[PDB]
Amino acid sequence: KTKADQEKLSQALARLAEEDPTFRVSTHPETGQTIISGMGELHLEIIVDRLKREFKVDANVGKPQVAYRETITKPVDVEGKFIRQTGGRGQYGHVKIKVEPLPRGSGFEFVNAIVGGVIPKEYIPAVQKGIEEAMQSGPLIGFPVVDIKVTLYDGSYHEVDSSEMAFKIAGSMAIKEAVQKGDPVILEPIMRVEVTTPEEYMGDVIGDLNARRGQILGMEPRGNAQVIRAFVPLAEMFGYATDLRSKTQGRGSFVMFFDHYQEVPKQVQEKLIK
Amino acid sequence: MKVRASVKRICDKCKVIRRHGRVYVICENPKHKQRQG
Amino acid sequence: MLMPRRMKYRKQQRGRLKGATKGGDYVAFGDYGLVALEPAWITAQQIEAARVAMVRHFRRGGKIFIRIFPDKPYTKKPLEVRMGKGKGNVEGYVAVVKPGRVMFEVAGVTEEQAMEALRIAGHKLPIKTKIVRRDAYDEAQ
Amino acid sequence: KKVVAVVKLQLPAGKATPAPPVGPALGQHGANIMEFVKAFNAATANMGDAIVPVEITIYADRSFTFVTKTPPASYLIRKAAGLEKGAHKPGREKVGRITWEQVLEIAKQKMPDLNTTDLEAAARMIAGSARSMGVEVVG
Amino acid sequence: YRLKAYYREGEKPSALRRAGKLPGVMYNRHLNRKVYVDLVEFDKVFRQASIHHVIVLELPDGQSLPTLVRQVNLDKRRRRPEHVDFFVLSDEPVEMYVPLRFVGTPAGVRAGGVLQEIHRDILVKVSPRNIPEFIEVDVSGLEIGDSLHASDLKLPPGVELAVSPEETIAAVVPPEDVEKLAEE
RNA sequence: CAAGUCUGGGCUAAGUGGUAAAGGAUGUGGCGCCGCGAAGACAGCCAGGAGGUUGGCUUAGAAGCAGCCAUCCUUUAAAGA
Repeated sequence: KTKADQEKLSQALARLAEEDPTFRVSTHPETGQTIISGMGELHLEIIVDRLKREFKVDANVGKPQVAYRETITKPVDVEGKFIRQTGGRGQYGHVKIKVEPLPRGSGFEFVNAIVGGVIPKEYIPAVQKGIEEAMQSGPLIGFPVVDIKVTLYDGSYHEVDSSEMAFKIAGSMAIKEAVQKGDPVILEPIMRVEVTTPEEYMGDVIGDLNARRGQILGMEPRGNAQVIRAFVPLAEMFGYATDLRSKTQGRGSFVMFFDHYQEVPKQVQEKLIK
Repeated sequence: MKVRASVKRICDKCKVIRRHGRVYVICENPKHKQRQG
Repeated sequence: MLMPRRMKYRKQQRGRLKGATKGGDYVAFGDYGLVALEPAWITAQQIEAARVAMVRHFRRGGKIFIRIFPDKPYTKKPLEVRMGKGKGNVEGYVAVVKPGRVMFEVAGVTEEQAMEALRIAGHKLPIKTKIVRRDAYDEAQ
Repeated sequence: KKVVAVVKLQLPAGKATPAPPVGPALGQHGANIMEFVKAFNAATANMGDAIVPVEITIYADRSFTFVTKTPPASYLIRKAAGLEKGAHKPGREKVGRITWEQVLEIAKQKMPDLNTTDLEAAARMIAGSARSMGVEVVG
Repeated sequence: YRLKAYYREGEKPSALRRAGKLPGVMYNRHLNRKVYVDLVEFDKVFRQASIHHVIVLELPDGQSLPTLVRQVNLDKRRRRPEHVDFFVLSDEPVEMYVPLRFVGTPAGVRAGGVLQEIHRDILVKVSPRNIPEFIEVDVSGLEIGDSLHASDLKLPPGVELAVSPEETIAAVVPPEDVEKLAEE
């Protein structure tokens, strides 16, 4: 709740972590919210009483967010101009790049496609820190626009006006717009999960998993039981615990790993526009 | 598919009954259990 | 939608529907047809709403021929406004359909499909219809 | 002390590991899960591949037995035409083919399994499987 | 084919329809008598027979003339052949409509499209002696695109087309595909 | 409430009659065309109801039975890829 309680909580685990080392407290290393690591519904649940009573802390209980990612489909090329020529320290910066989408899990690649040197040597570093930079808040939700290759293939300058900074913006402009123009796509996180379950329950277990935006990948037995592997969206993967132990009365267990990112069903594109 | 104005055969197992001047249509699946009105 | 491209008159008089058809009462194109039993004014929308579901039902089907063509300006005064003051403005269009008229007909499809798409089409239409085959439609020049 | 069986598995050639469905059914068999990868692949060390159907029957003292049939008719026809896959859409797309003798050679390979005791009848059961996978008969 | 027909006095040509029989009239450059035939047997024959094959009509006067339905008028509101026109054929060559037989699967037949029977009945001529039939039209080498027309067809040992030629006999056109949008 | 609880034949079973629409229905009578029929038909019993072969392609897996196509063969008294 209000930043007041945000503190009572800090002590809450600073003593509750020692009084029960069967859990872990994690602050999402990117976005405030803190997770409560448990080992079963009840577990975390009864802490919500003590932590809320014997600590009087009173806060909210939703579910985590998902580390989405921005990119595009079609490759584009736009101008990067900046120039402000009025009467003295001119500010003259301009460049043109080549933007091209890359395999989900490609990364960050730029291209010093400048011939002789129409764009002076001193500024390139600056036109990258500009481009590099921009790629931070996506064009859609504001997320790490990634998996792209960038190609500086042109742009000019002015002998006196240009500025290390002037370029950082021009480049930060070509980037800030090639994405907008090459049709953005909201990538999201896919997980690898492996449910150990007696092929007794399995039947529905697989079901359940299918009705979970997920697609099956196999099932090579284990112990007396059977494993099922597949991918899934972290969003429709939450509190899977109390769902796996449902289809299995207890005899079920799973794991989960990240793997790649990948495009959302469009119907979920305009979903996220908030 | 209980009350309604257009009661029809939702699968061959369904049967057009008419007990008491009211047209009913029954099957093995309680879903198909209709009746006109 | 569909409609005239040009027109000598932006507005035109009602008139009244009588029997007959004047023409277009037979096949000439497809294999199977749909025809009107009751006279009325079908709006472009009605047509389209059907034509659509017509093709929708038979993904990958033949060719449908719209044998009807609206051209009659649909009037209607503004709302909450009294009588007088001239006529009304156009809202849409309609094609005056009378009994015995072939509304559409399809060509190149299984009987199963054709006898079914039309069954649906008829639901979009505000009037009852018949679904014809092609026997004695031979020579209708 | 588990009970008895007319197990009708469907195990391929070579891959002989106790892993299921050779475990749950053959754990009540007492099955020498390794006296197959040897008794089998000795007679199929010839082929190499293609599934080999098998009916492993257990009894009282915890002994087993198992009778194997021939490789799917669809198999020998896949190689006698440079194929791997059928033709996806039988009929229209011919991807290869078998002569009137190449047909009459395979029907030898599976003649003591079908039912007919000929080849003019056998061959036909081959020749029918030709359009089952889109592979005409050279005639 | 046959068909029982009778002479009409010419009284209440609508009394006959009600009556149950369908008012007619046959003729030719020489004689024309007003007639009428029963429906059932005219359905059951014209249902097939049509205007391609003759129909020999037998009247209570022994005559049994051979004729073609040169015209069939309707009842528009409910289609119900309300009056025929039997052309009494002769020996003299006269024009009629012979059926077309599209004998050969074109390319649209695995590709797609649909053959469009833009004119399955053509107007030729020939002495009633030679009563042709299906005039075979050649197809195969055709795929959803242009077409063929004119008089590219096997004209029998005496049949001698009376159309143009030039009239687009038939053509294949593109099928509908659900998922297709162009607006945008 | 004045004059047939008139006569012959037919329909209607809701009080319809005694006021409404699309659209639903083995309502109920009536005309029709067109099939199987005692070397055994309809309902009917006990029977068998199979082998190539888990058809091919696709899929996580498709084995008659998602879905593409394809529909030959077989031993028969007969059994559909």
